[PDB]
Amino acid sequence: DNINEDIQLLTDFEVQPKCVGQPGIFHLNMRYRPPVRGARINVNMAPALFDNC
Amino acid sequence: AQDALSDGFVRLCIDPSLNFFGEGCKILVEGQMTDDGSATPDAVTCVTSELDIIERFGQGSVLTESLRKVFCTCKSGVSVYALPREDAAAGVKAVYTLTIAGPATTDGRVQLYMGEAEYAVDIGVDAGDTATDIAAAIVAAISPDFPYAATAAAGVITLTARNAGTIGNHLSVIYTNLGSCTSVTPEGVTVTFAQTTAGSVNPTPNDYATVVNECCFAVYVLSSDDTDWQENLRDWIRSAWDCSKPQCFGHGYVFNKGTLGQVLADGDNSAELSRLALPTTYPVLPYLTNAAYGALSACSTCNNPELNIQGQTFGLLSCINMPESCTPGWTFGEVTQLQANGFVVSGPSTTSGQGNYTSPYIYNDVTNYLRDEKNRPNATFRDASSRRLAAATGVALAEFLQQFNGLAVFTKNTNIRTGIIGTNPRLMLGKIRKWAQDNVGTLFSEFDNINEDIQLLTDFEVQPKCVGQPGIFHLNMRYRPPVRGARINVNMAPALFDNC
Repeated sequence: DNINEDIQLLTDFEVQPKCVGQPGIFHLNMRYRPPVRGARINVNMAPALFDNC
Repeated sequence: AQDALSDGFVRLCIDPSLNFFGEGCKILVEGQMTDDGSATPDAVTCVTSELDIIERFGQGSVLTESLRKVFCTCKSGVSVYALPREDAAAGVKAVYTLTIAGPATTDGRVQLYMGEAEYAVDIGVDAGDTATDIAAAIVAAISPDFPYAATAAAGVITLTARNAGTIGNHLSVIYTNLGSCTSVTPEGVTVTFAQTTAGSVNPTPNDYATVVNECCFAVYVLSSDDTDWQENLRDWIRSAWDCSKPQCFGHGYVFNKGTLGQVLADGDNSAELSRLALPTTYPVLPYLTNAAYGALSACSTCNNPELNIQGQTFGLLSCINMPESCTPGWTFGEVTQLQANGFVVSGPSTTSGQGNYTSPYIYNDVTNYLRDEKNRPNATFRDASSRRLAAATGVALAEFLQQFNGLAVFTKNTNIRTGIIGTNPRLMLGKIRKWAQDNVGTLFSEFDNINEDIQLLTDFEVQPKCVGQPGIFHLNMRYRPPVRGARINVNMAPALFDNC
């Protein structure tokens, strides 16, 4: 949808309070869309027999 | 030595003084601990992480569970302090009897919401299982962290509170499987919940002055329903907010579970406590919700003191999960009566009959403060934001004024020469006004008149002639703090006509 807003990387400094976050710790949030299984295909056949309608 | 350092022309020092960690979120969780724990009672101890909770404060104790909720709530907090308490000498453990009758004739699932959603059990009952087998299965499925030791006896499950006192009197087992369309409860099996004995004598420590002498705590969480113990904590935090000695502020978080009359009677004019009004039919163990609320408030203090722990976004106790119901705990009449009398009301995030779990969120983030020392109904400390933010403002102004400590003070006409560590009341007031104007939109609102709102007087123009002492100043600051934001009365007026 938006790879820029789906994957975010923050340091531990911008997640934890002031002077509490530790250096070298990162927080990666990834909002991805995996393939789905595919459960049912509801097919609705509608035979058309008329030519002038 | 090492080349370029051996001749002593370059002398090198490392100075690792910048990179020291700040404390963090100073929340003191107080509650009873079981004798299985290794912690020393009546002593404030740092709790580093959720790992040592069971070892230190007992397995399934009240303090263990409240600390588990405090750790689930805040981000990665390690500055959680605990204050373990011993059970009263003559304390009586509450005993509930979950009696099961059968036998089951059809298969099914037996789901039970005991305590919180973390403790729920979900067993599979087959056809022909006697009540004994079902009780044994439920006991074997009861989580060990559940603050109730479960023993099966001929189909009756005796749940004995791990901690003596009245704190065990708030267990609500809900057979959240009846009438379910998805999970079909077995035919036969009948779950009944009775409480054969009540909790009794509670701890009344009253030793905060000694245990927490000057070790300040932004948030005190009390995991007891005893109003005497809550009153002792209230008196302590009130002393912490006292002009007499140097204030190092705090704010207490207690709950009051009962009927509307009982909850309102348990309240007083305590600006120091944020009383959490819980209905009699409250499913979650109350100290868990109280601990989540206090932990959220603390975890805000660390970041944004002006934030109000309120609403589905900022006051959402996502760790707590209670089953959804159409009966809304407090009716809106009771909600208005509680919010009127300075009580924090909490409600389900979603209402439904589908029987999911919902996280309670805080309706109003207020203290139990309604009226002044003249009883003069006042609004200074109505909000928990107000206490948190008055503390933050006092500390920020004090840390700013500390820069005038040590400086020699000249008269307000002297133009201090350069290189002289000195100042005069005029420069002091100018710097204070600049500080206050720097905190507009961060700590105050704007200033009606910053010149007439912030005044600095020497002790000579306050005291009588030749009575004032040199070097003593009186600073009056009339600021406007951010307000909480309680209600938005929206009045929709649809207009359908074009020629009117």
